[PDB]
Amino acid sequence: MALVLLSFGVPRKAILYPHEEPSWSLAKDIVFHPYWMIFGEVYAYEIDVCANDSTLPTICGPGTWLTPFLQAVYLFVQYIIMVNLLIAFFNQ
Amino acid sequence: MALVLLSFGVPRKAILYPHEEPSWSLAKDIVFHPYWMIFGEVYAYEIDVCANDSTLPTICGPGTWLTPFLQAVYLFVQYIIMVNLLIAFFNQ
Ligand SMILES: CCCCCCCC/C=C/CCCCCCCC(=O)O[C@@H](COC(=O)CCCCCCCCCCCCCCC)COP(=O)([O-])OCC[N+](C)(C)C
Ligand SMILES: CCCCCCCC/C=C/CCCCCCCC(=O)O[C@@H](COC(=O)CCCCCCCCCCCCCCC)COP(=O)([O-])OCC[N+](C)(C)C
Ligand SMILES: CCCCCCCC/C=C/CCCCCCCC(=O)O[C@@H](COC(=O)CCCCCCCCCCCCCCC)COP(=O)([O-])OCC[N+](C)(C)C
Ligand SMILES: CCCCCCCC/C=C/CCCCCCCC(=O)O[C@@H](COC(=O)CCCCCCCCCCCCCCC)COP(=O)([O-])OCC[N+](C)(C)C
Ligand SMILES: CCCCCCCC/C=C\CCCCCCCC(=O)O[C@@H](COC(=O)CCCCCCCCCCCCCCC)COP(=O)([O-])OCC[N+](C)(C)C
Ligand SMILES: CCCCCCCC/C=C\CCCCCCCC(=O)O[C@@H](COC(=O)CCCCCCCCCCCCCCC)COP(=O)([O-])OCC[N+](C)(C)C
Ligand SMILES: C[C@@H]1CC[C@@]2(OC1)O[C@H]1C[C@H]3[C@@H]4CC=C5C[C@@H](OCCC(CO)CO)CC[C@]5(C)[C@H]4CC[C@]3(C)[C@H]1[C@@H]2C
Ligand SMILES: C[C@@H]1CC[C@@]2(OC1)O[C@H]1C[C@H]3[C@@H]4CC=C5C[C@@H](OCCC(CO)CO)CC[C@]5(C)[C@H]4CC[C@]3(C)[C@H]1[C@@H]2C
Ligand SMILES: [Ca+2]
Repeated sequence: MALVLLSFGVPRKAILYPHEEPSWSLAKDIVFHPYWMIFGEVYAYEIDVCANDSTLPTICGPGTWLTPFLQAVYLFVQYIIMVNLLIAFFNQ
Repeated sequence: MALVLLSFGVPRKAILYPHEEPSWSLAKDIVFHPYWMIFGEVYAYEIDVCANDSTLPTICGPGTWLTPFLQAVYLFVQYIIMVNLLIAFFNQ
């Protein structure tokens, strides 16, 4: 469940913030939001940052149409496959 | 789980945005929010768009009182029937 988190957090922080000098924030923001997604916080007004309902209208740029797909793939793994593999673990 | 998504996404985008010329946005918005609902994002201030607490006070029009019902029916299927059919699948 932590590979999948960084499988998703590294492409997204790369696709959305493509001017980042080296920083320690690149160690939180590849791990931060993808962890709070496991608990149902979808950051729905930060998907599709080019949309009109966005809290992030400044992050709109080339390639930022890819993150809705990556996240679709992400939660299907982190909320349906894997977090319900735990449930089946404990129950058995 | 993808019929139910479009069983719901097509009536809602038809009932709420009834002036839409042909567009590629009609291929996202019939699939977008009904997918993030499966993960607990209810878009609670976008149900009942005619209400006073709405983020969508401009979408108020004829027929838009139907979407709270469709969505009630939707999540009962996509969060109680079907997403707990997975759980029972994996556990067994
Ligand atoms: C043994 C079992 C292992 C356990 C797990 C591994 C250990 C956990 C590892 C975590 C990675 C390390 C994170 C800290 C990195 C330094 C951050 C920093 O310096 O600045 C940050 C500040 O913000 C913070 O310091 C907040 C604390 C970090 C968030 C922790 C997330 C935990 C949830 C996820 C955990 C799941 C991990 C999933 C696996 C990958 C950001 O930079 P800044 O610019 O200073 O901030 C902006 C400030 N400003 C606006 C005023 C300008
Ligand atoms: C399923 C039933 C539902 C309907 C289906 C219908 C299918 C028909 C689909 C048709 C897609 C092609 C038409 C869109 C292109 C028009 C141009 C455009 O808007 O470009 C946008 C890019 O947006 C994209 O490129 C959109 C994503 C394209 C791929 C679609 C998924 C592949 C099919 C599924 C397979 C997936 C694999 C699954 C893996 C498991 C750019 O515009 P913007 O976003 O505003 O950003 C630019 C902003 N800026 C200029 C300031 C920087
Ligand atoms: C093998 C397994 C199959 C997997 C599933 C099938 C594949 C997935 C199918 C996907 C349908 C195709 C979607 C893209 C269509 C083109 C969008 C476009 O061009 O414009 C859109 C841009 O926004 C985007 O491009 C965002 C990318 C799509 C979001 C996908 C959501 C995933 C969740 C659902 C996944 C579950 C699917 C459930 C089944 C139905 C919007 O229009 P615009 O005007 O260009 O943008 C506004 C910008 N402006 C405000 C600045 C003006
Ligand atoms: C359950 C226990 C709780 C209580 C029960 C009590 C029951 C009593 C029921 C009473 C219903 C009638 C009262 C309202 C009619 C007055 C007109 C009105 O307000 O219209 C509004 C529409 O809103 C409606 O039409 C409301 C929904 C009507 C159907 C009721 C549900 C069916 C019963 C249940 C079975 C379901 C089947 C289940 C399937 C599985 C219009 O006003 P607006 O919304 O502002 O939109 C207009 C905006 N505009 C003017 C700008 C365009
Ligand atoms: C049956 C299933 C079929 C679906 C399969 C996928 C088929 C579709 C594949 C690819 C779709 C590519 C076209 C969509 C983007 C168009 C808009 C655009 O360029 O937006 C932005 C940049 O966008 C880029 O720079 C994207 C560059 C090409 C794709 C990058 C790699 C992703 C694909 C890797 C492969 C993934 C394969 C995944 C396989 C699972 C900005 O817009 P612009 O236009 O650049 O400039 C401004 C606007 N203007 C110039 C108009 C004024
Ligand atoms: C025991 C079970 C009982 C329940 C069963 C259902 C029974 C109840 C059935 C139907 C309720 C219809 C009345 C409610 C709407 C009134 C308000 C209204 O018109 O709002 C808006 C438009 O609304 C429309 O234009 C709706 C037109 C009629 C219904 C459309 C088909 C939906 C029902 C299909 C069948 C579904 C069957 C489902 C069965 C599972 C706007 O208001 P207006 O007034 O038009 O204009 C403005 C306001 N003014 C003029 C006042 C200034
Ligand atoms: C198997 C896993 C693959 C992924 C991964 O774990 C192992 O690989 C690790 C490598 C790490 C980076 C290494 C070095 C630096 C340089 C530093 O520079 C401070 C400069 C300045 C600040 O202002 C000083 O003043 C910033 C942090 C950064 C980029 C690391 C980020 C986290 C990364 C990407 C880790 C990531 C989680
Ligand atoms: C079994 C399932 C039943 C439902 C469904 O899947 C199969 O049936 C599909 C038919 C699709 C539409 C067909 C043609 C177009 C025309 C295009 O026109 C671009 C015009 C302009 C843009 O500005 C060019 O410049 C816009 C998209 C649209 C309306 C499709 C949307 C998605 C739809 C509704 C699909 C939907 C998910
Ligand atoms: Ca939740």
